[PDB]
Amino acid sequence: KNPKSDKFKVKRFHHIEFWCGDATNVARRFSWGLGMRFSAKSDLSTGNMVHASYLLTSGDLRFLFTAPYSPSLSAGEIKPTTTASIPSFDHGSCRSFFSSHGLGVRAVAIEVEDAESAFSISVANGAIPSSPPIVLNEAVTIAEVKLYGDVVLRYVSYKAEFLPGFERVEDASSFPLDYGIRRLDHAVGNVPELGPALTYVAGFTGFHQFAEFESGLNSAVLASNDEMVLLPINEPVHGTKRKSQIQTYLEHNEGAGLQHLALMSEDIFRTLREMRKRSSIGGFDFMPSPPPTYYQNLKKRVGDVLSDDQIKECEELGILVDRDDQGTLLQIFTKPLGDRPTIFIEIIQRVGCMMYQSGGCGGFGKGNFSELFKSIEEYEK
Amino acid sequence: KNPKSDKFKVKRFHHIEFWCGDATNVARRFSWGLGMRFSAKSDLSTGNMVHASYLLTSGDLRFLFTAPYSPSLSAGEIKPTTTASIPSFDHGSCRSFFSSHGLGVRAVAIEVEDAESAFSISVANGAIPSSPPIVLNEAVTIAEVKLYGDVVLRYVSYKAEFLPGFERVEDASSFPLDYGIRRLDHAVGNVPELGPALTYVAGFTGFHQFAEFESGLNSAVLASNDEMVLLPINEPVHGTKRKSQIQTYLEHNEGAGLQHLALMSEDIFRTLREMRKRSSIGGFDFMPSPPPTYYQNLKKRVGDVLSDDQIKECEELGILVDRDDQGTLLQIFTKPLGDRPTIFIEIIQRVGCMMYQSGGCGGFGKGNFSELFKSIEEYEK
Ligand SMILES: Cc1c(C(=O)C2=C(O)CCCC2=O)ccc2c1c(=O)n(CC(=O)NCCOc1ccc3ccc4cccc5ccc1c3c45)c(=O)n2C
Ligand SMILES: Cc1c(C(=O)C2=C(O)CCCC2=O)ccc2c1c(=O)n(CC(=O)NCCOc1ccc3ccc4cccc5ccc1c3c45)c(=O)n2C
Ligand SMILES: [Co+2]
Ligand SMILES: [Co+2]
Repeated sequence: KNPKSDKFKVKRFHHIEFWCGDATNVARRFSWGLGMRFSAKSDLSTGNMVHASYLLTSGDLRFLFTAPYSPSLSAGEIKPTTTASIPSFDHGSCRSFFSSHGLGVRAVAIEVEDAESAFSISVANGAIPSSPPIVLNEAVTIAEVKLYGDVVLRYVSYKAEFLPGFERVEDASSFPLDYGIRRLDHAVGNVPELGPALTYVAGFTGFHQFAEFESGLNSAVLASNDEMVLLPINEPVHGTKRKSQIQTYLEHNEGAGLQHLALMSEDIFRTLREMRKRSSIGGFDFMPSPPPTYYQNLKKRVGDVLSDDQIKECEELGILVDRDDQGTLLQIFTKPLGDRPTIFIEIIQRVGCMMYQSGGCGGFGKGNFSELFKSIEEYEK
Repeated sequence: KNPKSDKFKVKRFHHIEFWCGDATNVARRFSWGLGMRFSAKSDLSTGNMVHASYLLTSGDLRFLFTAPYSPSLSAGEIKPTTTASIPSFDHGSCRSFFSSHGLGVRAVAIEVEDAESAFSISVANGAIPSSPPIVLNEAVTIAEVKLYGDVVLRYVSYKAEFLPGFERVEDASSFPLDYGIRRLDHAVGNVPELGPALTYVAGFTGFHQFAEFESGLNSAVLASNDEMVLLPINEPVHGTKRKSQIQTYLEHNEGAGLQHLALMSEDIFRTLREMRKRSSIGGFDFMPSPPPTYYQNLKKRVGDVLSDDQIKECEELGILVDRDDQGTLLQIFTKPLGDRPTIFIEIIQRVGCMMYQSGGCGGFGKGNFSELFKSIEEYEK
């Protein structure tokens, strides 16, 4: 059931912004590890005396990395005279965020029809305002409300090229890396209490609960009208034999925040071949692979969707498989992206639900918690 | 002239420590960009609840990257019960350093015969103490005094494997990258006033002024007895037509600090081939290459040291060449390592002064300021 109750017109995920200590080093690491091209910049070389911001792209996926300069460079500016390209940026907020949480996502940005109306409707329906609508070069409007923790939901709307004041990157510095990643599928938050978090976000967005089918968590998914903006939220389950990874997250993150980004690949086999080649030479590491019993058990579960060879290809790459009533999910998880056991990445590809493919086809892999446990037991033997 | 006036026995450069916001991302970027292997770690997985520290090595070059965890993880510890492997580490100091200066060098570490005596003699001779001698696992002693700005000179001495509490890295995560870099040749600081900085450091070390032969700077080099520890220091020259890069550094760094690290390569041609291949795929960028007139002028200057082909190889890679009365220097400079126009790297190789090669053979390339200017004028034509 989908009541299509969005209180304003939402289009697609637009970008994800990381708040960093040094944007250059994080952006270069991510570019190589994920196969994303340097696409745009806003920094001292573009006249921005406030923050350094570098944009990476792969298909429609946009990752923005931002760090503050010394406040002394902009000490004579006021908001009316700012050289910042992102007017919501604040030195103190950024330093406080990073000192509290370490490297992580500050903004989950969605494109909307009218960012001013989305902001107004959101706040009228309980959203805590974070940054008011600001019109950039009479061309783009940006506004921000609190999502959870210190993560904001950023609304962006365009009259008619990322943001004004950003410059396209010199193609000598823009190597055309591409490992197959194409868009953000979903963005997942960890909170201490799922109920109040769901009520708050669904309250100001009108997003509905997305249909699904002790492992340490309870979760639910909020979805826009066409179910292409997907925002799962997790809470810990306390008292388990194995400590909840959600609780570990909350401890090391100093509270609620974004847990993982799920990145859709148009060819998850190529993406994982390319990412795994680079794990130990600057890229990203992956979770330990499931035992071979897991891949023998795949024949009975998805043998009508994947051939034996395609199943063997999943086994070589450590890919997990889950199934809905409508489709099939291929997924895999990285180790944490930075020092703290907090944020990580998921690579996914979805099979089925052709109408275009409907959002969320095959679910989110919750069936893989039980399958992994069974598989671990069976391999013990 | 070398009076050999060291007030304590100094051996060689031991390591360089960067203070980071996220050590993982900086270390992975540097590993790929410079061809350094992940060699050791001290972090949550080794029981360190205080800081994440990752060691990269290439030959005898040791780069350490350290970032603080949430203080909450160690809030019950005191110094007698600390799980930090580097007892001088302090959360507040590290966050303050990084917020003030951005990514940069906190510690220039030299190995000495006895770190406790070096500390005591240094402080008796004017050094400002930063961290007192602490004996680690009855095996290593570490002590720190102020060098310039918020950079410390760290003394390390060994009774008889980096530091106790560090663990060797799993060789699955330890890819054997190597682009030819072999050791730290020199480490250069920028200060507002050269005179007082020289008097202070030479005062507590006994290091002597190393012999040499308007560009925006005055410089001098302090050297240990065998001239293998080399510490140049720069001050700006004000009022020049082109603003001093030293003054720009001081402004963007919020004061004095480490300007560049010069890394000796055993094969600078291979090192630059490998580094330039990776510049736009996560590595380091290099300064703009000098015009071809510079390389035509090399025949008259070093045609007795480099063949035409070896000169052409310098031209393909953008390598600079300078000459002393004793030897020849091949050098090249990276663009800044992070967001701010502050710290950068120099790659060097020295030719001549065979006895082993004496320290500082061929100088530091000061002749290349004038040669570059002449070369730029000639290419204008
Ligand atoms: C995240 C996820 C999903 C998922 O998408 C999802 C949604 O979209 C919405 C619905 C709810 C939900 O779940 C589905 C299936 C998953 C997983 C998943 O995450 N996982 C495994 C894991 O645990 N991944 C994170 C691992 O965390 C850590 C990794 C590495 C470390 C290394 C050293 C460490 C040292 C000290 C403490 C540490 C704590 C946590 C550490 C860690 C520590 C899995 O198996 N399935 C099968
Ligand atoms: C450093 C050095 C040595 C050297 O070893 C040395 C010693 O060992 C001890 C004795 C004193 C000394 O000198 C020798 C020769 C050098 C150089 C050297 O450094 N150079 C060129 C340059 O300038 N390298 C740093 C470039 O800084 C910047 C690079 C890139 C940017 C990009 C964007 C920017 C935007 C805005 C502001 C910026 C400010 C500064 C920016 C910058 C800015 C050179 O040519 N020779 C020839
Ligand atoms: Co997911
Ligand atoms: Co130098």
